[PDB]
Amino acid sequence: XNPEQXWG
Amino acid sequence: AYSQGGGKKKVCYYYDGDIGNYYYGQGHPMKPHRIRMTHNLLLNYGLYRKMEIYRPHKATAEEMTKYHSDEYIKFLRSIRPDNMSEYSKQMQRFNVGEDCPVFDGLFEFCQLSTGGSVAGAVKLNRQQTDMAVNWAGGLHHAKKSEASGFCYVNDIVLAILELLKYHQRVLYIDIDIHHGDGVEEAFYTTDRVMTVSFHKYGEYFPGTGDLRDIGAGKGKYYAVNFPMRDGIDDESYGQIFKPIISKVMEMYQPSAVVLQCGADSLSGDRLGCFNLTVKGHAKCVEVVKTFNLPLLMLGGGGYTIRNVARCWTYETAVALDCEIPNELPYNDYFEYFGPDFKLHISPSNMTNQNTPEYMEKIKQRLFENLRMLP
Ligand code: NA
Ligand code: NA
Ligand SMILES: [Zn+2]
Repeated sequence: XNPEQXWG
Repeated sequence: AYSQGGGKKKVCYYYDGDIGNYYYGQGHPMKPHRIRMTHNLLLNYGLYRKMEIYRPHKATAEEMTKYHSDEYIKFLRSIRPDNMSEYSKQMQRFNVGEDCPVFDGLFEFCQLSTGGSVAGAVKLNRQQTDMAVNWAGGLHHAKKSEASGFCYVNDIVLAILELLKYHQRVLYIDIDIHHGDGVEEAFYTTDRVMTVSFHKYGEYFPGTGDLRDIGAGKGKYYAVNFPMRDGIDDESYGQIFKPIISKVMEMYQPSAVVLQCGADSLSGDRLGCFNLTVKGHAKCVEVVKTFNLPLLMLGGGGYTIRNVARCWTYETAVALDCEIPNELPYNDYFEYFGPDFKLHISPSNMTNQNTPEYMEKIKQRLFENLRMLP
């Protein structure tokens, strides 16, 4: 859920 | 026998002064400091005079293993930044080390977040309060044997398991912008817990929550998902929240309610793409409040922390039926609330991609499934 990092 | 369901409700509020010191890491959007900002703000509003404030206990590994696996809880008990190298395999197995990092006091933070939710459930079970509030709770993404979406231990599932000792049917409502997958997954095959989640859906974490997901087995038609698009506002949200919850209350008739009040559905959230104001967000609390059922209010998402403090402060006042002025009182974090220093926020100019016909169409399909209840 974090757009700045990963796929979350 | 003269009761009519109204009146001011008894509110018990759970907060540990150590919760604000836990730190997810540099640049991580989840900031437990928002809970301390919330507490300090409502203290300066004087809301401590209208409710009972409790410090929750640190929930034990035995309490957490009522849902979570022994191995996963044992890992959370043991993992520390100074021994991460030796746990490189188990970190990937339990989805820890990226979105859900290892930080100092991780297990203690889980104990405090979970302790408030289970203590509030016990208080409600003992019929010693109308509402229990744990803004450190609401970590709805945690799975039985893995962390997810900044959540490690699912305080909601544990609190609902506590409520199920004395309540036949428990209703869970999730207004976090993300789908409450961890709660829905835990109770997907039982009709004793009905989960209702409103969330942005489509190229968005966690990728679940399709409206065609309605439960399985005895739990079929006891999972309700309202998928939404970017930029929903107060009017669109309010036009479908009350009618859907009203129909759920009529068909399901629960004896206890758990409301996850995730604040990342507010306008301007660092991770969210909704356009709700604090008043529009808080109207959900008022609607659930009216049905006069034992209610556990939890926190959750929220990553523009000044708006998170505004939202959970106002919704505590709503639970207390206390009108508080728009002018923010002075507090330990006054500078966070510039340049206006007001309690309420205004929406953005973003486009509401949820057309009124879309909202009515989704609502009508959910009413079909709600007709399938006995
Ligand atoms: Na949600
Ligand atoms: Na269910
Ligand atoms: Zn969220």
